[PDB]
Amino acid sequence: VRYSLDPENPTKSCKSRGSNLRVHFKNTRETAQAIKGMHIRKATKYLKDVTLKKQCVPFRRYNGGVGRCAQAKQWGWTQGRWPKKSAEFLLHMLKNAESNAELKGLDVDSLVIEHIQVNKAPKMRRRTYRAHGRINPYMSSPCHIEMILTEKEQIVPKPEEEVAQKKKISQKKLKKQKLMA
Amino acid sequence: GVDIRHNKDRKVRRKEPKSQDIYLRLLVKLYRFLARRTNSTFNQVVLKRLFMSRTNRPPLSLSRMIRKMKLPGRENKTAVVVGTVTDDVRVQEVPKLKVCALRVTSRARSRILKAGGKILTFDQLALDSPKGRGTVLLSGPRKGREVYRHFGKAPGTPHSHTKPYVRSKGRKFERARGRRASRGYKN
Amino acid sequence: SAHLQWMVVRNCSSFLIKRNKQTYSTEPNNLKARNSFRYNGLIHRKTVGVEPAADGKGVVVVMKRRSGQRKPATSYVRTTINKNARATLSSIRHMIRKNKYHPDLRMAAIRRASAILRSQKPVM
Amino acid sequence: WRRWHRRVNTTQKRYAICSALAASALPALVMSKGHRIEEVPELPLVVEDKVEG
Amino acid sequence: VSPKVRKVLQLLRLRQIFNGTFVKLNKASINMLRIVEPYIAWGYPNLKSV
RNA sequence: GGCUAAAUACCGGCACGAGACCGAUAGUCAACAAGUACCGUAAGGGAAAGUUGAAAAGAACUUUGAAGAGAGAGUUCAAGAGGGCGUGAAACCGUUAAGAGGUAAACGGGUGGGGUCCGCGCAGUCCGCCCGGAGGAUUCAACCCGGCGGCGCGGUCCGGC
Ligand SMILES: [Mg+2]
Ligand SMILES: [Mg+2]
Ligand SMILES: [Mg+2]
Ligand SMILES: [Mg+2]
Ligand SMILES: [Mg+2]
Ligand SMILES: [Mg+2]
Ligand SMILES: [Mg+2]
Ligand SMILES: [Mg+2]
Ligand SMILES: [Mg+2]
Ligand SMILES: [Mg+2]
Ligand SMILES: [Mg+2]
Ligand SMILES: [Mg+2]
Ligand SMILES: [Mg+2]
Ligand SMILES: [Mg+2]
Ligand SMILES: [Mg+2]
Ligand SMILES: [Mg+2]
Ligand SMILES: [Mg+2]
Ligand SMILES: [Mg+2]
Ligand SMILES: [Mg+2]
Ligand SMILES: [Mg+2]
Repeated sequence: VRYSLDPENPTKSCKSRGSNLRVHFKNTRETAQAIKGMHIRKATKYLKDVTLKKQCVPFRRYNGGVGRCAQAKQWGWTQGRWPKKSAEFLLHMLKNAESNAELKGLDVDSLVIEHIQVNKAPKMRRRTYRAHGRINPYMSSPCHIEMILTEKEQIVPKPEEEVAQKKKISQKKLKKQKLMA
Repeated sequence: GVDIRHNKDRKVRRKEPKSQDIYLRLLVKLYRFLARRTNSTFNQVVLKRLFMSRTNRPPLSLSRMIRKMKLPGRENKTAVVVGTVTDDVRVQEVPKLKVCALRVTSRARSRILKAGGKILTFDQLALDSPKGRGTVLLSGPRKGREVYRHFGKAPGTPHSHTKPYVRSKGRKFERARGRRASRGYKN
Repeated sequence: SAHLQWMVVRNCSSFLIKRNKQTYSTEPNNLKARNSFRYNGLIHRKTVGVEPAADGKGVVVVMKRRSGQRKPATSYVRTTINKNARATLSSIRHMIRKNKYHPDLRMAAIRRASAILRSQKPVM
Repeated sequence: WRRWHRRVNTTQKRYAICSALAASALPALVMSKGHRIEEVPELPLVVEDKVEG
Repeated sequence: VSPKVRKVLQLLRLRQIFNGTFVKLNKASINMLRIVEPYIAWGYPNLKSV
C-alpha cells in the first residue's frame, strides 16, 4: 500500500484509503478539493452540511452543465452542488482516519487534512437499450480515495451534541460475532 | 549560380577489380606502383585490364597467339595477355613461345612447355620486364560472345541481321509473317 | 608470405576489434595494438614485442628468430630487462638498430617500453 | 518448395578443400582463427599412427 | 536564358554573373557580342584596367 | 477370357525423430473445462482466455466500520510479487512541485532569465633535457666467464635437405 505522497512527520500522521468505491469519481473529486486543508472537526461539520444542503461543494473543473446557487459564492465561484454520496463516503473515511489516529495515540482534535486524492478505479460494465435494436455502455465511474491527516497546533474539540449520542448497537454484527465465537 | 550541367561529371570507369581475389589484388598493388612510378604506358594498360570484368577479358586461343606472334619483327618477344590462354585443337604445331597470362589451361600448358616455351605470371613479368620492354600485348576477341549476335537494329527492321530471341529453332518458330514476302511482308 | 597473409586477416581475425570508429589488434608482438601491415605481430618473419615482466618489474623484449617460421614453440626469443629507465631504452635501441631487426619499429618499441616502465611506478 | 539447396561445382569444392589445407599450415592464420598454438612444436602437426588405436 | 544567348555566353566563357573576360574585336566577335547585348556590359579597357 | 510380387503414392490413422520455423493479436480456430461458450429454425458460423512465489510460508492477532474497505502486525530477498497477483510502456486521469497565462495551442531562428542536475569544480596542467642545493645506493664505463640472438660477398669453411 503506497500513497502518492509521504507524510512529513510519519509519527504525527494517520492514513485512510479505499478502492473501487462505488461513488462518482467526478463528484467526489470536487468534494475532496473542498475539505483539503481543513481541520477534522471543520471538515466533519462541513460534510454534514452538504448532506443537509446548507453548504455547497463548488464544482470548478467538472462543471459542465452544473447549476448556480447562492452557497457557491462562499467559495468565490458560481457553480455548486450537494453530492450526498460523496460526502457520506468521505465522512466514513474520516471516521476511519480518526480511529487510526486514536490507535496511534495522536490528538484527534488537532488533525488537519494534509493530503487527499481521488483516483478513477476500474469501471463496471452495465448496458442500456437504445432505439433500433442497439445496445450501448452504461458504466459506473468508481474511485480510489486516500487521505493523510496530520497534527497541527490548532485544537478544536468535538461537538458536545455529538459526544452525547449513544453508541449504536448493531444486532446483525452481534449475530455474526456470536457465530464466529 | 553557374550555368553548367552535372550529368557527366562522374566518370563511369573501374578504379579497381570488382573481384575480391587476393592474388589478383596483390598483382594490382604491384602494377599500381609500376604504372605510377614508371613512365611506361604499357604498365598503365596492364593495370587497367586487371580491373576489367570477365567479359572485357576474353580468352586468347593458342592458334590466335601463334598468328600474332608470327608477324615479322616479333621474334623473342614475350606475348602478354591479361586473361586466359586457351588451347586450340585445330593447331598442329606449336612453336617456342614466351607468354605471360593470368591463366593458362591445363592442355595449353603442356603444349607450350613441350615446344620449349616459357609460361610466366604477371609477378614474373615485372621482374623480367619492369617497363614492358620487348613485349607483345595481346587481347582476345571481345565481340566473340553469343550476346553480340543479338545486338543492333531490332531483328524486325530492314537489313537487320540481328539474331532474335527464340525459345526453340525450327520451322514453326518465327518464320512466317515478316520473314517471307509470301506471308504479309519481308524486310 | 606476409603480404598474402595480410590479405586474409586484414579484416577477418580473432584479434581484430572494430568499435567506436576505431580499429585495434590484440595479438602479441603488435607494438601499437594497430590493425596494420607494419605492426602486425604474426605475418612477418621478424617481429618485435615489448611486454611487462611476469612480476611488475622490467620489460620483456620478444624477437622472432629466423629459422623456425613454422614451429611456434621455438619461434620467439624472450629477454627480460630490469635496469633503470634510460638503460632499458638503450638496450632496446641497440637490439634493433645494431641488429637491423625491423629498424622501422625502433621508436614504437622504445615508446612502448617507456609506457610499461612508467606504469610500474607507484600510483600517486 | 523454397529452393533450400545449392549446387557447388566439384572443381570449386576441391579448390575450397585445398585453400583450407594450405591456410591450416600457416601459424598466422591458425592463430588468427583463435587457436592457442603458441607451444605446438610444429605446423602441420603430425603424430605417429599409434594414436589411431 | 534563350538558347542562342546561352550558347554565345558559354563561348565567351561567361557562365556566371559578373564574370569577366577579354575579347579581341573583329567582325566575327563583334557580332557575337551583339547577340548577347542584353546580358553583358562591355567596352574598351585602358592599360590600368589590364 | 484370367491371375501376378517388387521398385511407385500417401495433408487420414497408430508410434516415433528432427528443424537456420512461430513464440500467446504469433504459431493450428483451439498452449487454457475449444470445435468449447455463444449465435442461427436449420444447413452452418464460432471466439476470448498463458505467467504470485524457491517454497503457500496465501497475511494469525489487535482496532474503526453493517460491510465492502482501512490502520497496525506478520511471511518473503521482494507484496514497491496480496489469489485475472512476473515485468508493468503509451494514450488518458489524480495529486505534489516549478513556471506561465486577453490574439486557440503548437512550431523554426536568436538571445535572455530561472531551475534541475553535472564538473563527484573553486588558487589550476603534464612531460623531455639542462642549471644549482641537499641527500641515498640491487652503481657506471672498461675488462673476464657463460648463454642467446642477428648478419656474413667465411672475398670461394664443413655437413645437410
Ligand atoms: Mg454544455
Ligand atoms: Mg438542460
Ligand atoms: Mg427489438
Ligand atoms: Mg552553388
Ligand atoms: Mg543536378
Ligand atoms: Mg548521370
Ligand atoms: Mg489385375
Ligand atoms: Mg493472449
Ligand atoms: Mg492464437
Ligand atoms: Mg494481447
Ligand atoms: Mg508479443
Ligand atoms: Mg487470443
Ligand atoms: Mg505479460
Ligand atoms: Mg522486487
Ligand atoms: Mg515483482
Ligand atoms: Mg516466477
Ligand atoms: Mg501480467
Ligand atoms: Mg504486477
Ligand atoms: Mg503528473
Ligand atoms: Mg501552480
